[PDB]
Amino acid sequence: HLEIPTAIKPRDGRFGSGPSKVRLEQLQTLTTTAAALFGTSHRQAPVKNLVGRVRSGLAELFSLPDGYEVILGNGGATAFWDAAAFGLIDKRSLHLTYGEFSAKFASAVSKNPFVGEPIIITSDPGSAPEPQTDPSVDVIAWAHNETSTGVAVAVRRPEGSDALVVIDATSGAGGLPVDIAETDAYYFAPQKNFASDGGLWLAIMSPAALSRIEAIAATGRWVPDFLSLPIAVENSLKNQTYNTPAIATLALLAEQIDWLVGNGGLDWAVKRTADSSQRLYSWAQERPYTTPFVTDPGLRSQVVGTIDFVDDVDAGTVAKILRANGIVDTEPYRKLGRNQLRVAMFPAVEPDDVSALTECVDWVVERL
Amino acid sequence: HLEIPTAIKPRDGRFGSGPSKVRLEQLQTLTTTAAALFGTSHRQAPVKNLVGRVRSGLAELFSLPDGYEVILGNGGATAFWDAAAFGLIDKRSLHLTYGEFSAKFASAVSKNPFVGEPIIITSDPGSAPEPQTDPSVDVIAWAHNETSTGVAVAVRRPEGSDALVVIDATSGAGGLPVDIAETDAYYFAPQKNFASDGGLWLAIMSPAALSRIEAIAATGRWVPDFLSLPIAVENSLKNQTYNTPAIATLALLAEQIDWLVGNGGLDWAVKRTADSSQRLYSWAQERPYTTPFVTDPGLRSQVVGTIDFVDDVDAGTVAKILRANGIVDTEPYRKLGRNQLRVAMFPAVEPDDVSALTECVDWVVERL
Ligand SMILES: Cc1ncc(COP(=O)(O)O)c(C=O)c1O
Ligand SMILES: Cc1ncc(COP(=O)(O)O)c(C=O)c1O
Repeated sequence: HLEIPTAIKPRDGRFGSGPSKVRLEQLQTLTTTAAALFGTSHRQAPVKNLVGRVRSGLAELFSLPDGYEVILGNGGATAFWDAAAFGLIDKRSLHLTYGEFSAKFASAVSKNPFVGEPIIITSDPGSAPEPQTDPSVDVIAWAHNETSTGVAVAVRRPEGSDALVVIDATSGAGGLPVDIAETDAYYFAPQKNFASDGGLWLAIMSPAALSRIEAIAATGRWVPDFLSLPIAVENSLKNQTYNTPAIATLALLAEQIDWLVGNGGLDWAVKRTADSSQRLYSWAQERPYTTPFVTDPGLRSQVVGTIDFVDDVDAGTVAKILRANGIVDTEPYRKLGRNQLRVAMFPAVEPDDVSALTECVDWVVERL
Repeated sequence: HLEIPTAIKPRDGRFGSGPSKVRLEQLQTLTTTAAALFGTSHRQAPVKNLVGRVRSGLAELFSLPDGYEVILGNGGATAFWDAAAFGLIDKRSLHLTYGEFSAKFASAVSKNPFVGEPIIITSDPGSAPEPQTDPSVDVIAWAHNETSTGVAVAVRRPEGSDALVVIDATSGAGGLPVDIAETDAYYFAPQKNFASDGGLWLAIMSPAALSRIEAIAATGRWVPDFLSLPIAVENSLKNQTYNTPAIATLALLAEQIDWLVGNGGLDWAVKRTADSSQRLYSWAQERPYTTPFVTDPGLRSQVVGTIDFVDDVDAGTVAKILRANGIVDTEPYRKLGRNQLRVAMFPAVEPDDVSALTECVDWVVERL
């Protein structure tokens, strides 16, 4: 057992990529300012107003253009994938795949017997293909941030895609820049940049997406009610979800949105994650035992940093020692199979704590 | 405005039937003994051990027979209906319907194109048909407690059913008696007797149900991954869910389970809800402007009490005045259309508060 000196440790040891650091004062709202909301009806004003705070707050944070709406429903982003397969894809989609999450949505669409066989454009993990389109598709899909690899991809409507742009922003939303007008469905869950819990999905949708949802419904295509985007939309527009949402999840999410907006909005959040990730990547470049997994700097995520270790330094051992010292969730994505650490740098994470983390890793490695 | 005197008011004004009263000392564990779990990985030991506590606690509380397992996944009970339609029903089901929730499961199954047309046995709201079977079905389904009507139904395996017994216990589980051996899937969500949040479903499953899930999967039947019972089972057995669960929901749930077990278990909870409900129904009988909606006393739920009001006393006005005085969520189920109050009496609700509620109703009614 190596005991890392307290003086060099981060103030908060949570570097997980979802769930992720929930701020002390943010968690504290659950027993204070939100306490009276708990255990009260999602069909009555107090909880509906909370949903309204979330919707209005996200609309401000993301500078929603006219006609865009915040849609929400239980289940988390994984549920949204199945909902989108039923409800947003008409005939066929094109997917970019370059890691666990981008691949899994494509796979979900491939198996779903209500839509066509998707075009899948792949790259190796640590890279990404360019956003692109095809004449045969009506949805083009990729991930803003591939949480498994630490790759961030530009969110721009490809030339000649006059198709809905459907973006998995689960780990990107709230920490990376975005022009929402380039998107038609920009979806996420609360447990990354929003510093809340899983079990709810949120989707910012364009008028084109909303009209598409309505059109697909009018074909008679079956969808299980729980995965129904039509039903989610009708409820969301009246500050509700189809079935009962978690009040804690909404409360923590509202507090984080308010904090982000109060600190200067998405531009502040992006500067923050830039500060943090600059510290991580500069350190990884400086040390001879580390290197960023992502070789193209233009793809290096500000919010999830994947740092490979050379052969003779065992990152698994480093992660274990960190964990035993209260510095947690630096293990790489469980399926990736590399000698690597993965470090989250969502806005709740203090840039100084990322600096501290790197000093802790140096201290450990010197003593292996 | 009528200002109800403080001296006659309940200590806690939450009488909603889901979400429902969350005890303060329970909520306070989020900021103390559970605080370090927030924002940490559901694929690492601390949160897995929390899931383990929920599963083992439920196994104790419900006296699970050998081979029964606690299965869980995101989405709430409404998600479970769709998962069950895909994953538990082989060819055909029989449903009893007698209110919103029992009817909604039947409707979900009717529309699902992967199974046959269900047999539906109906009664008027306020009543229920008898648990029963049919030679052409392989699942028999009803609700332990129909939250929309205040009707509780026996949970017994019908004679000749030698079919899976699939019971919607969303508002019954934890507050009504049950012999789990009479069931094959006894499912619920945390926001009623368990005094936690929505967005998670739990299902106690028999060996027969688990083998059925496996057999259906082995046919190659497609299911969206989010609604996959095979996947939920695989994860549940290793203290996980398919996708990211809410730590607050699990933490509040675990605390409530521990509280129930520590007080004497299900037997204690049932004595408590009997005490509360006796106060409500006896009051309703005593007053000339009230009567229990459910005329058969054997169907009168111990946990959700529906009290009709005579024409000349406007229960809507009563509910509004109660609400304005902090006594909330006594409105009847939004779709039922009756001059009625609906009062929840789950174990977190103190019996003396139900008595206080009745005194508050009398005080208001005398001044209308
Ligand atoms: C990019 C991405 N997409 C989808 C998911 C699935 O999220 P959830 O667990 O909320 O379903 C995740 C994992 O959290 C993710 O990082
Ligand atoms: C008996 C019953 N079944 C199903 C549901 C659906 O529950 P959820 O909102 O968790 O999907 C409810 C409503 O909460 C209910 O009372």
